[PDB]
Formats: sequence, C-alpha cells, structure tokens
Amino acid sequence: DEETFEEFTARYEKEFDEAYDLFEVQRVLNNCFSYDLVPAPAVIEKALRAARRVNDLPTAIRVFEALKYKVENEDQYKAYLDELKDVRQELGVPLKEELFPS
Amino acid sequence: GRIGESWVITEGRRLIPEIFQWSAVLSVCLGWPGAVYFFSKARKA
Amino acid sequence: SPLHTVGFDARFPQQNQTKHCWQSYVDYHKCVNMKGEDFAPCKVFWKTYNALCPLDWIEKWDDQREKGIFAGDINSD
Amino acid sequence: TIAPITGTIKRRVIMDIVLGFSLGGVMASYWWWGFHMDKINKREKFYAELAERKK
Amino acid sequence: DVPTPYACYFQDSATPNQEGILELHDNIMFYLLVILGLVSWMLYTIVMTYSKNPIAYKYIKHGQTIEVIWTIFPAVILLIIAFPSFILLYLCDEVISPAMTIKAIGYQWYWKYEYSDFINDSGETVEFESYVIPDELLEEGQLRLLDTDTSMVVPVDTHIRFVVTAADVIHDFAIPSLGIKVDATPGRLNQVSALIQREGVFYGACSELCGTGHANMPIKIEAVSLPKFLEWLNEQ
Amino acid sequence: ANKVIQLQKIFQSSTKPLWWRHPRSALYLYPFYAIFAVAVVTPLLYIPNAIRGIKAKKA
Amino acid sequence: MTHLERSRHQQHPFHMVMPSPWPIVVSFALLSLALSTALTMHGYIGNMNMVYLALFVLLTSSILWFRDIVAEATYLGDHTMAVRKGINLGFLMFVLSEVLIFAGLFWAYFHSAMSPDVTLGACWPPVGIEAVQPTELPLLNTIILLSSGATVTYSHHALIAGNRNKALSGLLITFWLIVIFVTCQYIEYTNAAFTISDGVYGSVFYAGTGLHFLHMVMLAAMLGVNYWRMRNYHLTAGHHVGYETTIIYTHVLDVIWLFLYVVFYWWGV
Amino acid sequence: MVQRWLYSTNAKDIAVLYFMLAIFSGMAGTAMSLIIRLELAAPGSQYLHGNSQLFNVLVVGHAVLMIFFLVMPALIGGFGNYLLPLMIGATDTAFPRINNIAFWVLPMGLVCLVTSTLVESGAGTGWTVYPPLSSIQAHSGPSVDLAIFALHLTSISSLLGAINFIVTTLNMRTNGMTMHKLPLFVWSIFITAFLLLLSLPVLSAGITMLLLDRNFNTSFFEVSGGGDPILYEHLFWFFGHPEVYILIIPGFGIISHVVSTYSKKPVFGEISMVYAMASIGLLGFLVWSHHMYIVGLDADTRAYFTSATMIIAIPTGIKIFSWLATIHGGSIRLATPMLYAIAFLFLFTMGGLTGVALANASLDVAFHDTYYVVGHFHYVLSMGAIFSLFAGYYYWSPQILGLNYNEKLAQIQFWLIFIGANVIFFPMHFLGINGMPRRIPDYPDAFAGWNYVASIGSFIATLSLFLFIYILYDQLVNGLNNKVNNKSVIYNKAPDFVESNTIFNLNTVKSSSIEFLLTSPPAVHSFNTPAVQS
Amino acid sequence: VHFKDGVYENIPFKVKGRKTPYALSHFGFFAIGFAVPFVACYVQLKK
Ligand code: HEA
Ligand code: HEA
Ligand SMILES: [Cu+2]
Repeated sequence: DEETFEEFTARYEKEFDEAYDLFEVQRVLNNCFSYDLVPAPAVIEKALRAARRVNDLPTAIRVFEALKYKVENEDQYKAYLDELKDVRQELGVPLKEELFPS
Repeated sequence: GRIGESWVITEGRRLIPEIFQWSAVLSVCLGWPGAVYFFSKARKA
Repeated sequence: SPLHTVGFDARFPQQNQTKHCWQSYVDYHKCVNMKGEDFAPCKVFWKTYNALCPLDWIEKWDDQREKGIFAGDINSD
Repeated sequence: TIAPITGTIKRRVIMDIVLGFSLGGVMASYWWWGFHMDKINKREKFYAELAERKK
Repeated sequence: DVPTPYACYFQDSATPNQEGILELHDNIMFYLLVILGLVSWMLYTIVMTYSKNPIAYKYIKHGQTIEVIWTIFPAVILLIIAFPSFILLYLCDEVISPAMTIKAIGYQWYWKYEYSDFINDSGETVEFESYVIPDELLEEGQLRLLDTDTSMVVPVDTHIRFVVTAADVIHDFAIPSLGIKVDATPGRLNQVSALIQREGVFYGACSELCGTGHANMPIKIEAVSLPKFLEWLNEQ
Repeated sequence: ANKVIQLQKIFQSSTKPLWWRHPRSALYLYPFYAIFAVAVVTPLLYIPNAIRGIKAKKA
Repeated sequence: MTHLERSRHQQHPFHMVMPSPWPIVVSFALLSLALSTALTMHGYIGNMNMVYLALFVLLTSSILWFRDIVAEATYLGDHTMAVRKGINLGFLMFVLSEVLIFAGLFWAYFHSAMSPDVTLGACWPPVGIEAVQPTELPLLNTIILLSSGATVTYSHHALIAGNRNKALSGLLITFWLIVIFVTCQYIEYTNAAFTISDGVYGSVFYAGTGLHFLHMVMLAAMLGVNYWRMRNYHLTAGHHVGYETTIIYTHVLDVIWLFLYVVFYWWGV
Repeated sequence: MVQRWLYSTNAKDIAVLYFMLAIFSGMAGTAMSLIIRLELAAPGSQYLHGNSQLFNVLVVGHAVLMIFFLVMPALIGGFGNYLLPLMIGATDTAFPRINNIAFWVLPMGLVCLVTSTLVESGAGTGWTVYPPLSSIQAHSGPSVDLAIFALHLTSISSLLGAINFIVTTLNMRTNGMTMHKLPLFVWSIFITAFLLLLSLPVLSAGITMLLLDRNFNTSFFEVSGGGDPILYEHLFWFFGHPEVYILIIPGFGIISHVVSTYSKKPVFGEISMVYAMASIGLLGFLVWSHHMYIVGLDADTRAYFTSATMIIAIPTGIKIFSWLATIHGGSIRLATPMLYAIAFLFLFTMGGLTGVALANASLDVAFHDTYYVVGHFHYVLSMGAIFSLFAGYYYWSPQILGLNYNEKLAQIQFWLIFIGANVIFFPMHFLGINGMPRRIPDYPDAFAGWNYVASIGSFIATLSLFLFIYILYDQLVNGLNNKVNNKSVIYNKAPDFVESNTIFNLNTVKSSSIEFLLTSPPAVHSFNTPAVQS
Repeated sequence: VHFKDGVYENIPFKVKGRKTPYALSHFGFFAIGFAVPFVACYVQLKK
C-alpha cells in the first residue's frame, strides 16, 4: 500500500550490519518474510553474509527454502533461478543439492 | 517478465478441483437427508 | 358477500386499524339511539361493524348497555 | 528480479470474495430454477381449477 | 391442510396472503442462501489453503478497500431484502371488506366457537363446542390426537374475520395453512383479515402452551361453497 | 476515643478469629441455625414420604 | 524493610480473611426462609411464628454484615484511594439499580399516555374508575419530605466538611424527620386508600409505594449504626465510609423523589 | 476440606468450584434432555404413560438449568474470576466475599427445583412464567414459589459477579494496561456487566409483583382486577433479549482470543471489534418488544422494531468479517480449539442469518412459537455456550491446572459432538417450517422419522458427553504420563519455519496473554509486584 | 493459603488413600448427576 521499499530495505541491511549473533538475524529475516514484499537479491546476499558471519549453514538452508516457496508470485521460476544462482556462486554455500535427493 | 502465468492456467487448475470437491461435499450434505428419504418407506418400496 | 361490497378501501392510510371500531361504532350507536326513524346519516357504514369489526365487541357493548356500564366513554343517552 | 512487488496485498482476497459471490449466485439460481418452475406450475393449476368450475 | 410427511418446505397455500408470504420468504431466502454459501465457501477455502501456509502475513491490519466494500454492501442488501417485507405487510394488512366474522375463544383445553354473524332459525346466535376425540375412543379412519367431533365451516371466495380471545390462559390462533396466527389474550381482542380463495380442508393447532393437556387439541377448518354454507347454516 | 488504640493494639498482638466483638452472640447464634432450619426442613420431605409413589399408570 | 512491605501490601487492599462462614450461613438462611414461606403460604403446616423467627435471624445476619462493612473500614482500616472509589462506585450502582426498580414501577402504568390499546383500560385519565385515589393524598408528606431533604443536604455537606456540632444538629434533624416519616407511613397501615377487590388502578400505586418502604428503614438503620459508630469516637473526620454513602444517598433520593413528583400527580388530572 | 474449600475466600479456589458445578449441572441436564427426547421419539406414551404435566416440568427444568444454572456460572463466573484478575496482574479481586456469596447461593436453587419436581404440583408453565398460568388459578403448590426464589438467587449471584468484574476492571487495573490497549475478553465481560446491570432489575421487580399477586390476593397483570399480562410479557422480553447477548458476548471474546493466538498474527483492528461489541450492547435495548409481534401492534411500531433488528444484525456481520480477516493470510495449525472456533463461525453464523430472516415483522405468522424458533436458538446456544466452553477448556486447561488432555480423544470427541448436534438441530427447522406446535408431549403422525433421527443424534451426543467425562477422568489421572510421551501436544505454538528448535527453548509459549507466560499455578496471592508495560 | 504447592490442591480430589482410587468418587459423580432425571421420572411415573 504505497510503501517505499528503500526505507525498509536499508533498515534490513543496517540491522544485518551489527549481527552479533543469530537472534537478530532470525527476527529480521522473519520480519522480512512477514510482509508480501518479496526480498531483493541484495538483501538476500546481505542475509547470507550475516549467516556466514554467525556461521550457521542450516539458516542458509531455511532461507533458500523460503525463497523457493514463500508466495505464489504467479509461479515465477527464472527470477528464483537467478536470485539463487547469483548468491550460490558469489562465494559458495553448497546446500541445495543434498537435502533434495535424500 | 510475466514468467508462466498467465493467471488463468494455475488459477483454473487449482480452483476447479477445490470447487468440485466443495460441490461434492455440499451434495453429500444435502443427499444424506435424501438418502434417508429414499431408504425409508416413503413410497412403500 | 356477493364478491362486491365496497371495493377499494381508503378510510385509514396506515395499515394497522386497532383504533378504528370505536369511531365507526359511536356514530352508529348514536344515530340508532336518538331518532330511530331514518338511518340515512348512518346508511353508508352498515358493514363497518357487522362484518368489518369483531362482532364480539358489538355483543359486549350491547350487553354493557343492557347492564348500564359501557366500555366506551359516552353520555347516559 | 522483477521490481514490482507488494501487489499481492489485496487482489487475492478480492478475487476470492468475488468468485465466492459468483458461485453463490449461480448455485442459488440453479436451485431456484426448479423451485420457480414448480411454483409456476402450481400457480397455473390454481388458476385452471378456479376458472374451470365457474365456466 | 394435513402436514405432508418428510416435508422440507412450506405446506400447501390456501390464501393469497399465504402465497405472498411464501413469495417474500423465498425472496429473502435467496439472498440469505447466497450469503451463507459465500461465507461457507470462504471458510472452506481458508481452511483448505492456509492450513499449509508456512509463513503468516501478520502485518496486515487496515484493508480499506474490503472494509468499505463490506461496510456498504450489507446496507443495500438489508434495504433490498426489507422492501418486499414492507410491501407485503402493506398488501396483506389492508382491510379490504372483511365479509365474515366469528368468535374464537381459547377456553381451558377446549374451544367454544360462537357464530353470531349468521343465524340458524330466527335471530338466534349459533354456538357449539369443539372437543378433541380421545385416542382410545377414536373411530376408524380418523387422524390421531387432533381430530374433533365437530369443527367449524367457512365460505370460499369470501373474506373472514377471526375474533381471537381466551378465558383463563393465553392461547394462540395459529393456522399455517390459512395464514392466520394471532395470540389469544384473556381479555383483549384483535382483528385479522383472512381472505380465502381456494377450497379444501385446512388443519391447525394453538401454538402456545395451555398447561398440561395441550397434546389433544383440535382446530379444524373446512372450506365450503356458498350453497354448502347456506345448507350447513340451515341444518345448524 | 480512650479505647480504640488499645483495642487495636490488642487485636494486632492476638491475631485470632471472631474479631473479639461479639463472642457471646456468636455462641448464641451458632446452635440456633442447626436446631431450627434442619428440624424445619426435615418435615418438608418426611411428610410427603407416604404421599410419594403416585404412579397414575393408565393403559 | 519498608519498601518490601509497602510493595507487598500496597496493591493488596484485601485482608487475609479467615474462613468466614458468612456466605454459607446467609445462603442457608435464604433457603430456609424460601422453603418456609413456600410451605406456609400453601402447604401442609400454617405455622407463622417460627418463619417470623427465621426472617428475624436472616435480618440479624444482614445487619451483622452491614455493621462489619463499616467497622472493618475503620477498626481494621487497610484501605487506599482505589478501594474507596470502588466502594463509592458500588454504592452508585446499587442506587442506580434502585433507580431502575423505580423506573420499572413507573413504567408499569406510565406507558398508557395516549391510550394506544383498545379494551381493558386504554383511557387516560381513567374516567369512571373513581375510588379513593392515592394521588394528592400523601402530597402533604411529599412536600415536607422535599423540605427536609433540601434542609439536610447542605447540613450533611457541612457534616462532611467539619463533622462537628452542626453535624450533630443535622443528624438529629434527620432522625426527627425519618421518625415522622415512618410514623405517618404506619398511620396509613390498613386503610390508606382502599383494598384490592376489583378495578386495579390505584392498587398498583399502593403496592409500588409499599415496596419502597424498606429503603427508608435501611437508611434509618445505617444512620443509627453511624450514630453509635461516632459515639465510640473511633471514626474521626477521616475514612468516613458511611458519611459519603449517606450524603450520596440523600443527594440521589431527593432527585428521584422530585422525578416522581413531576408526573403521576399533575399529569392526567 | 471444609476449612479451606467450603470456607474459601479466593477467586483461584472458587473458579474450579464454579467449573465443577457447571459440568455437573451440564451432565445432569443432558441426561434429563435425553429423557425428554427419548419419550418423544414416537407418538404416544412410549416412556411417559400419561401425566403430561411431568413432561412440562421436565421441559421447564431443562430450559432453566441450561439458561441460568449451567452456562452462567461457567463462562460468566467461572472463566471471568480466573481470567480477568489474572490478566490484570492484580493479586486478588476486590472483596472476594462477593464471589463467595454469589457461588454459595446457587445449590438451594437446585434442591428447590428437585423437590418441586418431586411434589405432585410441579412447575409446568414453560420456562417463561407468563400469567395467569403460573398463578393459583391453574398451578398450585410451592413449585412456582421455589422456581421464583431460584431465579431470584441466580439473579443476585449474577449481579454480584458483575459488581466484582466492574470494580476489578475499573478501580484497580494495572498501570501498563490502559483504555486504548485493553484486550478483547475483558471488554466483552465488562460490556456484559453493563447489560446484566441494566437488565436484572426489571425481571426482579416484575417477578416480585407476580409473587405479590399470587400471595396478597391481588392481580396487577392478571385479568382478575383489570390487569393485562401483555405488560409483564413486555417486561420479560425486555429482560430476556439482553440475556442471549450476555451469554454470547464472552463467547465472542474467547473465540476472538483463540483465533488471534492460533493465527500467529495480531488482531484485525481491535478498536473496530470493541466498537462492534459496544454497539451491540447499546442497541440490545431497542428491540424490547420485537419478540411479541403476535399481538397486532401498530404497523409503525413493527416497522421500527424490524429496522432496529436489521440495524443490530450489521455489527455481527462486521465482527464475522473481522474473524474471517483474522484467519485470512496466516499460518494455521489444526488444533482442537480451532476446530471448535470454525464450527462456531459456520453454524452460529448460519443460525444467526436464519434468525435475521425470521426477524421480519410479518414472518412470525408461520414460525413463532414453533419448532423453527427452537431450531434457531438451539444453534446459537450450542455454538456460543457448549462449543465455546469446550474450546476454552481445551485452550487453558493445560496451564490453569497443569494437566494435559489426549489430543486424539479431543478430536474424536469434537467430531462426535459436532455431528450429533448437526443431526439433532437440523431437522427442527423442517419441523418448524411446516407449522408444528411447541411444548407438546404428543404430536401428530406426520414427522415421526425426524423425531427418530433427532433421538439417535441425541444418543450420539450423550455418548460423546460420556467420552468427554472419561477424557476429564483420564486427564485428572494420567496427566503426568501423558506429558512425557507423544499422547498429547505440549506446545500449542510450533516454531516459525525460519527458526531453529534449539533457540525455541527460550521461546516456549509467547502470546498476548500474561497467564500463558506464567509457570505452573502458584499460590493464590501471587503477583507480588504488578506487571508494567513499556 | 500459601502452603499449597500448586499441583493437585486446586481440585477436591486426593490420589493418596485407598478409600477411593478416583473411581468411587467418579461413580458417585455419575450417581448424583443421574439422580434428578431418573428420580423425577420415577416419583410420578415409571422410568
Ligand atoms: C445451554 C443451552 C441448551 C442446551 C445445551 C440444550 C440441549 C438440547 N436441547 Fe434444549 N432448550 C434450551 C436450551 C438448551 N438446550 C432452552 C433455553 C429451551 C427453552 C424451553 C422452551 O422452548 O420452552 C430448550 C428447549 C428444548 C426443547 C423444547 C421441548 C418442548 O417443545 O417442550 C427441545 C425439544 O425439541 C430441546 C432439545 C435439546 C436437545 C436434543 C439437546 C441436546 O443437544 C442435548 C445433548 C447435549 C449437547 C449436545 C450439549 C452438551 C451440553 C453440555 C452441558 C456439555 C457439558 C460440558 C460443558 C458445558 C463444558 N430443547
Ligand atoms: C445464544 C443465544 C442467542 C443468540 C446469539 C441469538 C441471536 C439472534 N437472534 Fe435469537 N433467540 C434466542 C437466542 C439467541 N438468539 C432464544 C432463546 C429465543 C427464544 C425462542 C423461544 O421463545 O422459545 C430467540 C428468539 C428469536 C426471535 C423470535 C423467535 C421466537 O422466539 O419466536 C428472532 C426474530 O426476531 C431472533 C433473531 C436473532 C437475530 C437476528 C440474532 C443475531 O444477533 C445473530 C447474530 C449473527 C448474525 C446476524 C450473523 C451476521 C450476519 C451477517 C454475516 C451479515 C448479514 C446481514 C446483514 C446484511 C447485516 N431470535
Ligand atoms: Cu430478541
């Protein structure tokens, strides 16, 4: 409802900037997924960087599953494909190719 | 870039089973009195 | 009734007619109880009390007049 | 990477409500078609039985 | 008439008042049915869709569009379902020359119908009881628990006034077939304009408790032609 | 007055029930209820004991 | 030490009340009274003395609770501003329920304004039914009651201001006026207006007047209780839980009496 | 046990007594209504050989116990005195002797009804006490007087409970809570307190004058003197219409609470819903004579009353849309209180819309005092009292007592009682639409199969109640063994699907009600320092 | 009133004691509940 994405986005990166442990990361991630606002690739990269800082790969698994299935978005795929591949090959967090064939 | 939907495809393929199931549920909930009426000797049958 | 007595009714615009029989009976009992010769002044609402009004009220009012304690508020004549 | 988001806030409930209203209306019409047919048949029978005895 | 077994609708209409009442009732039922179907399908689709919802949309509180939509819709819905009610009340409640007037008093577990509009031999007031035939003393072929030894008659294609009252306990003049249902106050009277256009026998019972022996309680109505009514009047 | 403070101090020192105000009245009223109400409610069901049992069965 | 006890007894205006038998005994008294009245008015025994004693002991229990509700406010104390406001609002809602009772009694006969009904009444004024009307007969008492209320409302204001010899004069005047009121009520014991045989128009007025004769008895009993309460001199011009109740009662009863006197006396006559 | 239980002065120790009285009364009333339905399965004296006065007295007892003796102590008293002071944070409610005297004034009502049914006179005038049928002219004996005293004591207890609720809410509410953030259930009970306060005195006075007429050889409303019972029936309807709102509004509050907590999302405009309940409570007084269209009053009065009814219907629909928005767009866990809430929002809504259709001024000619009106109010009574009580029990029982319940047993119980209630109450509308009378032990031979299906549904419902009391037994006897194993759910709040379960150890039970954040039930005078909200 | 742990004191029951294994009391609850309907039916008529 005529709400700017930039303000809440910048709030998200600023919150992830001081990620001392996983609690604030988790709460901010839950808040971001609470809205209908589909997260941008930039905030997803920031979240993965914070998860790397706090060293919890399962949190990365959870967020990747959430991005795979959060809202229908008219069943968009290639957007999901690019938004996953850029952050997979930016630094390397191999997790998706294991839980699926198990 | 409007990938896939085209709302109509998934919209129909998802609601049609649901509306059919709900119609069947209502049909059963209205035919159980009809089942009782049929089973009872309403017409000495 | 031979399917035709008055036709259209427009005496009282509102639907409810609880307070209708008093006015339509006081005049009838008046015109009966002064002259008794010609009923022309009250010759137009014969059915307003015979069939259009509960005859139980009519019979109770007649019995009250016989006993002298009328339901309505009228004079002694 | 589609920039336009937040458009899913309201149209889901709007389409759900309008489709529910349409389904209710068409279902009620389907039920009431037979009821109205029976009512008209009964009315026609009433007129026939009232008019046939006088003449 | 007789309550049809396994019925799920109204009984057979007998008067234009009843057919108008049924028309209003089904007109109201149409909108009520669409509303209940809407809400039921809403509930069903919610419980079917969001039962598997992983993340809750917990930051939605305003919804102005739906708010105004379902704030303005109920008003017009109520207006469009109330207008036929008012027009039917105006049509039926009209005092269009009631032609017949008889007493209907609710006594103690019995009724004493008095016919004072008409006479029997010369000026006399016709009056008779209506006692329910006991179940043990029932004659073969009768209706159980309700049939009476003698009932009241009524002309067809006329207008009838039912003067309803009681003696000691409040009763009810409830006749669903004829579309008349007026309480029987012990001391206060009321006038209801009942007009009959179709022949037949219409049943009915007092829809108000009369103490204990209220299960064996007769109100039977028989509609007759003008020659039939005259012959009955001469016989009575 | 001249007894309020002392009585309050005594009550605080001796935290006992009955509030010390009306012990004789309480001892007079306690047995009266048991003597009266029980003995007046017992007939209410004792007398209709022979009256009870009206089956009024009919066939 | 002070902080912990202040926190543990500050928001707790409720005492550690002993296993008080008041609810069970009052319930037992009411049940005994109810069954006794039911058995006596129509039953097997027509005894009257012992049911009178049961009513007497029920009234004594009620009086005991009523005197405790004001004794524990001073002797026990342990009250704050919040609980005082709670008691005041409770008394306001009791007098509001009494106002609703009076409103129902008034509506029992006040809805017949323009005669909307047809038979069995529906005639304002009821011409023809002219018995000894209870209207304008006790107005000689109503006017002096209004005068007494007007002259004692400000006396009780001065009471709550100072609680001094002027308060004593006010309370003795109140005793005198309530004694006069109960005397003139008891003088019209049997033959006040008429008895209920037929034509119930003033009998409803008589019953409505009679059923409110217990509020004045309760007020007089409370006034005597407060008189003894001040005679003990424990209740100073402090937690006057009875003085506020009596001033609000005398400030509402005059208003409701004037509301009664507005109609039913010069309306329809 | 006499030293602390029979002589209690604690809301904590009296709420459980309220609950025990409520469940005992409910089970006894269900067995007695079982008898009523069983003797009505077929026409004739299948089980009641004559004595229709006995059937009438059975009906009066059923209705009275369902209305004033079962549900009033449960959600008004039992739930109020264990939730409102707990949510406030105050140590104890103001002057608990009010609560104690309100509780202890009930049982002699039960004994007076049982002894009145025992005697040959009986009270067979219906739950309504319309004169002169309840006077000495028709019904003699002390039964009428006993019923009058029972209703008087119930009214006094309800008034005392409202007194306690009002004083606790207004005088010693916690600093953190304010007017603009007060929760829903306490607003519901406060509005119910207003309605009860403004409704009790009219019944008290009118029934007092009826008793005086029966005793003083007089008659204010009976014809013997010139009175008219229509005035008393206006007064009785003026009392009765707010009563259904009194019994339905705390149900609205608890249902709002459970749906708000089970949707994992906050409320949908709490200001709008509290305005809705306030409007319902204020508008409940404009239809004082809407239940009495049968006399034949002026058409303008009937039009005004039907306009008032259609105005009253609007806030209920808005509040229903509010629950629907609350459940929309939120995570759903199919736990049993949610099943009760869904059954409510379906069947209560259907019953209310049927009543709205019935609310027409001229439509009482075919439905009033028939089986249609009983099919109407049985719907709402079952939804807002029976199912609401079941939801509240299964929603606070694991913490208010620390004892859990078998989830499988709860699910099968809900299914059984739901299908039983549906199959019982649905055919009653088909009986009513025909025009059958009410309050008759024997009926014509037209709708026998519907009576038979109602009887079998009643047997299903009573078997469900037997299973429910067995569930109560099992919870009271095997709670410790059920907690350790997987027989029941120990966390009504599954963690969000973004968070690990190890962090969840500190996030066990988090909602918008303080008593859930409390540990196992502490001593009665808990809450040493009142809670503060920043 | 502060001498109770907060486990089973909230109900007038007692696990300890061989007089009633919560079965005599539960049967008695059934008995007192089913009293009024059956006695009401029996006092003026048959079950
Ligand atoms: C609480 C409200 C309540 C409940 C639960 C019921 C339960 C039932 N009622 Fe009744 N009834 C009334 C309120 C209620 N009723 C009222 C007010 C009247 C007015 C009298 C009149 O109209 O003159 C009435 C009258 C009435 C009549 C009128 C009889 C006649 O015409 O004279 C009939 C029969 O048709 C009937 C049937 C039933 C049936 C089959 C059930 C069955 O559902 C019984 C099975 C029980 C349930 C399925 C619910 C479980 C109940 C509980 C108590 C659960 C216990 C646990 C908790 C409470 C936590 N009821
Ligand atoms: C739980 C108790 C309860 C509740 C909640 C209700 C709620 C309602 N009741 Fe009922 N009622 C009774 C208990 C109850 N009632 C009892 C005991 C009787 C006496 C029977 C007897 O005498 O034997 C009775 C009788 C009764 C009568 C007279 C029938 C009679 O007894 O002869 C009428 C009709 O005027 C009526 C109407 C309503 C309406 C309109 C509501 C509504 O408030 C319902 C609220 C819910 C809705 C209205 C749903 C919201 C609707 C929408 C989704 C919007 C759609 C409509 C618009 C466009 C606004 N009730
Ligand atoms: Cu109402």
